[PDB]
Amino acid sequence: QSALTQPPSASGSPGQSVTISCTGTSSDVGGYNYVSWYQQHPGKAPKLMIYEVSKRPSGVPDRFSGSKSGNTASLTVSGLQAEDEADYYCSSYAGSNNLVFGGGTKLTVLGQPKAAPSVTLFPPSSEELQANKATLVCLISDFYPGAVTVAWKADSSPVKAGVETTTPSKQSNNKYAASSYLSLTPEQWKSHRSYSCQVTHEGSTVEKTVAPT
Amino acid sequence: QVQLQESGPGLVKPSETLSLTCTVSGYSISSGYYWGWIRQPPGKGLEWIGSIYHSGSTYYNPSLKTRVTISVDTSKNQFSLKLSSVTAADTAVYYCARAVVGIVVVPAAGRRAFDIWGQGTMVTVSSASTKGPSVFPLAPSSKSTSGGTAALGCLVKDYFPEPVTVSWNSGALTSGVHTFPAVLQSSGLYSLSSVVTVPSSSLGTQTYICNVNHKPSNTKVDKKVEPKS
Amino acid sequence: KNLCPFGEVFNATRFASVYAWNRKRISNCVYDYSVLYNSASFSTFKCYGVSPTKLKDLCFTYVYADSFVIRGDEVRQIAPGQTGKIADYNYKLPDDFTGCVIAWNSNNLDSKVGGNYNYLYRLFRKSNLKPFERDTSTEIYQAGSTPCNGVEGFNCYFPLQSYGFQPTNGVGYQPYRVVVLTFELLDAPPTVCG
Ligand SMILES: *[C@@H]1O[C@H](CO)[C@@H](O)[C@H](O)[C@H]1NC(C)=O
Repeated sequence: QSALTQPPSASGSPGQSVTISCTGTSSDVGGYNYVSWYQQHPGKAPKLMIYEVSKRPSGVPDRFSGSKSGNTASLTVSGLQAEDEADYYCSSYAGSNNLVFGGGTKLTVLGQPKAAPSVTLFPPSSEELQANKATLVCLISDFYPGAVTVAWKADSSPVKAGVETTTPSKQSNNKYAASSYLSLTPEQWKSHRSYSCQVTHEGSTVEKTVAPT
Repeated sequence: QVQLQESGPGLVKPSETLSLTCTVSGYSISSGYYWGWIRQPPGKGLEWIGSIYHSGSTYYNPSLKTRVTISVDTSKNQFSLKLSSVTAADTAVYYCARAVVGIVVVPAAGRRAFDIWGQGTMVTVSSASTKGPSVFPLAPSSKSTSGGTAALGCLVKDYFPEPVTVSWNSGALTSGVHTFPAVLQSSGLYSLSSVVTVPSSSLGTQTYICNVNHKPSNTKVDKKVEPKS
Repeated sequence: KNLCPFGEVFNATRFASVYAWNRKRISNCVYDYSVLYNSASFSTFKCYGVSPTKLKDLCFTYVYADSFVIRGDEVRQIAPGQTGKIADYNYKLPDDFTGCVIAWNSNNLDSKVGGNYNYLYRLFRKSNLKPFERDTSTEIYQAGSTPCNGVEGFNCYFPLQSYGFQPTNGVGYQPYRVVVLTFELLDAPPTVCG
């Protein structure tokens, strides 16, 4: 789709060498030696890793290298570290089209000590209840792989209404985390014996329970 | 010590003109370099918008030349972005950045590589109006204890549009903090939570305030989270 | 005739880069040159084919005002029979030069905090310049056998580079504004007089 082909994802292992390709045309990557590579970590600005095909800005580790061959440019990351897991974009001048960007490549480091999710379930605060609202907050942290299922219960009965769950994202420890919210009235919260947040990960389940009492 | 900072409204009604300004400090735009704008829609890639230098010359993205204007105010040391006839497709994080090359007359100048970036401001294109956040304490409870570590946090509820940033104790509490991605509720408003795992023995003696910031409105909320009594 | 407009050359707000030096012939006017060669606010005043005190009893057809900005180290090269990257690739004076070279320090005008990248010079040229020639081309210089095809790359350099004029630069590295007066006579009657 984007002006420059970039593989959607690349998977390297810790300490090994991973290479990301960027394929353009003769009017861009083949035409000129102005190919740039950026690193982007979740939530922060892009960072310049390689400019002018092979040059490296100061401070960028010499683990990162770039080269070009025909209509294809590539960035190579040797000695894969934990904080190399990020998004990577190639760039090039395309004459008439000026600066064009590749779609981007996701890089994940394969080391995977598996981790079960740590689940904390917060009852509605007394402040929110006095505002005549009630929200149950289920926070799911420190789990690898980043796939998890959330289910709510009133007493022992299932609840699927008023539930909003965020897609799992990774923390500052390279492990994943996610959140789920159950919106209630003040009356529903006090009507019931208890409410539960049931979190399923790798076939096994961790259930936390809060009670108005 | 070159630094770049974006400013402008976080909300723009559709078909109207987006306006952003980038203030530059530590280096006069008149001294050299090309200054550009790059945007990124949520969950998508980077799109270069255009570049400019102190004379006013500009190069634009061809898929945007009919709607983009880039200006420069050298006496006040800033350059601006106007983007007219906006749609939802223009909802993005907008960065201002400085080119690698200081010489202005190099080939492909302003369309090569970008060296210093701003933190980036987000613009949401929507007809709904801004709503400040309601902050509530996720008080540390007996249930939250996991040994010598307890969990507490803040619940930032019912705001629009993105984003809300959260810090703890003015930046004196950083390790063990996770501010979760916001969820979009049926109301069209967003909500998020920020949690921090702290020692259990210190709950009645250490002070914990989450610093919520919602720049779409001009709101800062400092909420003291106290042990549940 | 009234004053020669030498003021608008010496007192211009923007000076040109040496590679693209500016020129302005002066004609049909009179000027007192003591106001310059007794100024002492010019760090450099050197005349080659004429006494500066004889300009008042001398008339000429034309006077050329060439102005540019070079580095303090290179004011030496703005003279007849000089070599170096300025005299070879940017501004060349004839051996049979008749005029005056005037220079002064502009660190307080043309040096900027992170470097002033507007002031450029030519670092690569295949042939040395001829007297009073100006090359403003931006052609990718071939530094090897492999052609460049209009593309910058290995042994293919952009021929212009910048003085990174910073106010903390050493004095030999600081910017100096230059005005080169060239006095000319031919069969056209003399109109610019001292
Ligand atoms: C340059 O400007 C100053 C300020 O008015 C003036 O004193 C000086 O005579 C001017 N120089 C020339 C050559 O006219």
